[PDB]
Amino acid sequence: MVTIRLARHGAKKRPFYQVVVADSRNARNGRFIERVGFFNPIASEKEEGTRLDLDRIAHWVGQGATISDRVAALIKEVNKA
Amino acid sequence: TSYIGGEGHNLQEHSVILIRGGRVKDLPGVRYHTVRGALDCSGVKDRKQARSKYGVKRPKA
Amino acid sequence: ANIKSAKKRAIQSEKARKHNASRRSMMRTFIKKVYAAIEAGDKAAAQKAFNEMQPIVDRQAAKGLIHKNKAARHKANLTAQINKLA
Amino acid sequence: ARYLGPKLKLSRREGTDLFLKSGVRAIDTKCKIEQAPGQHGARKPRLSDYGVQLREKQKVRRIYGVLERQFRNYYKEAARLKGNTGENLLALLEGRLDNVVYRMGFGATRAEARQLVSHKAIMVNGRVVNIASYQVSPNDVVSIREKAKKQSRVKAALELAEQREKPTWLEVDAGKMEGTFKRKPERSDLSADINEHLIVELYSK
Amino acid sequence: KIRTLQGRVVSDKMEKSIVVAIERFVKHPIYGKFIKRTTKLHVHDENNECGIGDVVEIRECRPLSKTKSWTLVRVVEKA
RNA sequence: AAUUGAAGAGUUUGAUCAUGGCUCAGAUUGAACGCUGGCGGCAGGCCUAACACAUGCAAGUCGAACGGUAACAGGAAGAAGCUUGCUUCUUUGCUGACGAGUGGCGGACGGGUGAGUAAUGUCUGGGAAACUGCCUGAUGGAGGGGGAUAACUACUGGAAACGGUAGCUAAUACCGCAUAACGUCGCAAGACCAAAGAGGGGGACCUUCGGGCCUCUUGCCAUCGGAUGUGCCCAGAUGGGAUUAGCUAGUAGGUGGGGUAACGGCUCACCUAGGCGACGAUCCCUAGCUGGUCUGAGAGGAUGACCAGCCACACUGGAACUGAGACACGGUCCAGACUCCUACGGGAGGCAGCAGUGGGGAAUAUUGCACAAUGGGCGCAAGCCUGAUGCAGCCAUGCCGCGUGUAUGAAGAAGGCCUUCGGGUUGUAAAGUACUUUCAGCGGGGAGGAAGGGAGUAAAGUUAAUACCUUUGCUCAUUGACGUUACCCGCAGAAGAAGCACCGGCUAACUCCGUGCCAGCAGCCGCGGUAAUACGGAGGGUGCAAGCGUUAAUCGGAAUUACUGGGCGUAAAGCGCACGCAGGCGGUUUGUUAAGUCAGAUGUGAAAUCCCCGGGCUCAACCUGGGAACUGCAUCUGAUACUGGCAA
Ligand SMILES: [Mg+2]
Ligand SMILES: [Mg+2]
Ligand SMILES: [Mg+2]
Ligand SMILES: [Mg+2]
Ligand SMILES: [Mg+2]
Ligand SMILES: [Mg+2]
Ligand SMILES: [Mg+2]
Ligand SMILES: [Mg+2]
Ligand SMILES: [Mg+2]
Ligand SMILES: [Mg+2]
Ligand SMILES: [Mg+2]
Ligand SMILES: [Mg+2]
Ligand SMILES: [Mg+2]
Ligand SMILES: [Mg+2]
Ligand SMILES: [Mg+2]
Ligand SMILES: [Mg+2]
Ligand SMILES: [Mg+2]
Ligand SMILES: [Mg+2]
Ligand SMILES: [Mg+2]
Ligand SMILES: [Mg+2]
Ligand SMILES: [Mg+2]
Ligand SMILES: [Mg+2]
Ligand SMILES: [Mg+2]
Ligand SMILES: [Mg+2]
Repeated sequence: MVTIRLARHGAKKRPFYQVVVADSRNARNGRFIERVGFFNPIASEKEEGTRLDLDRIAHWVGQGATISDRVAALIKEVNKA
Repeated sequence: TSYIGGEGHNLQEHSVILIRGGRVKDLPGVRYHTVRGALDCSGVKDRKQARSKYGVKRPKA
Repeated sequence: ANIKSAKKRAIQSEKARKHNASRRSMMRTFIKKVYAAIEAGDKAAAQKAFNEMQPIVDRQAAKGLIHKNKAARHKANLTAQINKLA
Repeated sequence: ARYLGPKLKLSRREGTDLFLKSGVRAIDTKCKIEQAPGQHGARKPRLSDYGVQLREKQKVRRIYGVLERQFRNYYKEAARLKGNTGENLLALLEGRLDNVVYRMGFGATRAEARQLVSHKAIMVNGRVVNIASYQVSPNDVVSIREKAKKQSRVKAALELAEQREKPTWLEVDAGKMEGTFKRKPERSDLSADINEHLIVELYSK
Repeated sequence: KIRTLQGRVVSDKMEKSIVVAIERFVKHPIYGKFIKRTTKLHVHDENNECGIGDVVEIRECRPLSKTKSWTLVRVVEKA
């Protein structure tokens, strides 16, 4: 199933996840289909520490993509705002 | 065939030495040196300049 | 094997191979009966054998022993044989 | 990582003062600046073009206390930046936090300013910075921490700085002990004896 | 309009088939000259009417034999 | 805004020009070696033997499919006590659960390696003759039976591995029968094809108290459509050799049959005699390919370690089976070479998974911690597994940052070296004075990575129904391996912290002494024969700096393979001369075409990396947001001067 999840990039101790829509079989940091945003967990304040492309995410959910747990929490928080 | 630099060596036959590139000009065909201070090719006795090129540990101050 | 799941899967694969070999042999036997009916020349016998066959291959395609494309291939080929036979 | 040798030898080699001492007294009574250091000092040196370029690079590096790898990174950055490479290099060198502290006068010399920076006695925009090579941007307020405002080093440094030229692109106080870094200094504003196209050509070699 | 090519028949010995040499005009990557390069495509030919040396117009289709994925559309001229 | 970038030197000669090689100056690396070695961050770490492997772990999960109870909890009775029931003890799968077993899904992913593979692979572009589990939308249906077989029991073969016989039992295991369609076949008539239940709660009515009965969640089965994945075809590009020129017999095509999910010589019979090759076929030698990396002004050249996409392989050689998907890393079968067990009959195994051992080698690390996070498998869920992954360990392997103190300080101190012996230099350097304490050491405090999940309630829907359940908020108590984390404050004291190469020219930096064409140096020119700035030591100096050199390798310089960008009278170089096919090029005007060409647009040209503008780690390395770029290719619409075609 095509899943929308977090591919961890960044460096040591400083994660930086990219919200990617990818086949659930590929590796975490491996082949994806589209990059729909990002999330910085240690995001300093004043900087946009989380950005999701809700129109594309909704497009994928309509196409049947499943949403990971952390991505679901991020969508909830961003649409709450 | 490998050149041996330094002031006097202690290499008898069957010695296990480590060699490196860099020919010697006046010698016919000698295309390698032996790294002093490597496996058996011990360092030159009583050097003070360029000790790292001849495998001599730093004399005490 | 040396993993419990591998051992269980090996047992299941052997059992399923035996079952599927039985069913596949039956299906091939019926198709061969039809083909012998054509190549012997008779027409009514050929059509009767085809009618006996068709439920078997369609049921096996439905159950997954083959593919519905394969069942359609056999069906179309044999039907064309019957209709050209006269 | 720091030239912890005698300082006036560098000035004697380059033939000119690099302000490596405080300036309480003229350096002539402290070293034979006219004579290059060592046994063969009175020797008259015929320098090549490579000699000219090498000595120029050394002079500016020694002034700011920069080593070769870091200075090469500065040159690469200056070349990368738009505009004149030589003036960009000089401006990047001036932006160093230790040099900014020196110019603002909290250090009698750049080594003194460097130790002040490295001992967490300096703040930038309020945050403590102990990086001797921190790049000070426009409008920053380089300050002195309260627990280090009482050091006689800073006082003596301020009264030694007051008798020199005041860097225009700066605004310094002796009471609050702050300094606004108004603009980036220009090649025109800096000392005109530094001939940086020699460095440019050297690194283009 | 559908993608297509136009070439010159070099052999019709094959039954229900022809071989078409298609020349392309490629600028050389290094020297910048415009060099002639010719590709030979085994072209399917129902009916079999084209002769050796005629300009025929061809279209890609599904595989038909081992080396025949192209087929005729029309004959531009007779030679 | 997405760039702004291009150095030469030595050496042929008595000397000079030129030609021409050779060598050096730079950048870099998966580096090794010598000397030396303080801290931290980020990254990298078997390039050789795809050599052999001791050892532990790397793939399980589901009791909400099923029979069941091996163990634990142990509730009732019964054990049967004075503890009047906190005595072992007997029964009950009774319950929570759960070893072993059936069954479903996973094991085809993640992880490793580059042996093979020179084009059956890869990159780019374009297609048609296609399957696609889990995911998703719609349409429907979910009736009724049947025979089993594990588990278990009994017997029993074998040293073991492994079985065997008889008997019993369940299912969402398996097979019919009913029911079909927009599904398959067929032109049509028509013929044919499936299914599986489980779980939670509940009125009232039934109640054999199983349970029915009612709603809810979820699963099952046709069929169509989406998305993802995969299979297949075409074109261009994708190394060297012509001292490898002919190769090919299912070979090329056609027809017909068979086969695949799908087109296809994929396979077979027959019939044609073709197919490919000088635009390099066949053969031979190396080789994984790409994004990219290194160098370069650029064009190019070299290389593809790390990271990511694709492929291939899993002890060697083969096969197929189950499966939506494999001809399958930790599955099966066979053969073979090793290694091990054996009762001698027979068996077992496969680190190129992590760590590790041996060996090879110049050289490459821990038999570590944790599932907290991200992701994956299973599961309704909690949760279980995860050597993926997050961290930590070792290593100066690389990049980046910081420290080893700051100033004042001439008695220009002593000592050392040189001396023209008058002095000069080491040298403000030290000593002395005052000051600071970064980092390391000690002590104290302390972010963030943590989202979710568990319990209960309020709402909300659902539905007779406040019941469950599904959302949504709400309070509660929690979840961190790293970790005595980053970081902040205090302590005491310069306190714990500089070396390497070079000094004749190239090339920055020079003199004494020892040696005497010896010892030796060396990258080239060369040096060394009694006054050595070239050897060795010393002083002084230069460059770089926790690094410094040597070696290996690539590009540069090298315009020294010259496309950008070279030459051929004598330096190397016009075939001895002609004819001439293919090939290259083509006078002049009008018309037409739009291939080349140009312009514009659209689609792609993965992400990262390079570059530009910003942001965040105290700065930088590093990580990021956005852009630009990816010089390309395919269409479409225009221009059509020049080239090309076509007709005059
Ligand atoms: Mg076995
Ligand atoms: Mg450094
Ligand atoms: Mg290897
Ligand atoms: Mg496997
Ligand atoms: Mg079933
Ligand atoms: Mg190979
Ligand atoms: Mg060039
Ligand atoms: Mg092996
Ligand atoms: Mg199958
Ligand atoms: Mg695998
Ligand atoms: Mg293994
Ligand atoms: Mg290993
Ligand atoms: Mg060894
Ligand atoms: Mg926390
Ligand atoms: Mg010199
Ligand atoms: Mg002498
Ligand atoms: Mg070149
Ligand atoms: Mg020439
Ligand atoms: Mg001659
Ligand atoms: Mg000649
Ligand atoms: Mg001639
Ligand atoms: Mg013309
Ligand atoms: Mg890109
Ligand atoms: Mg014309």
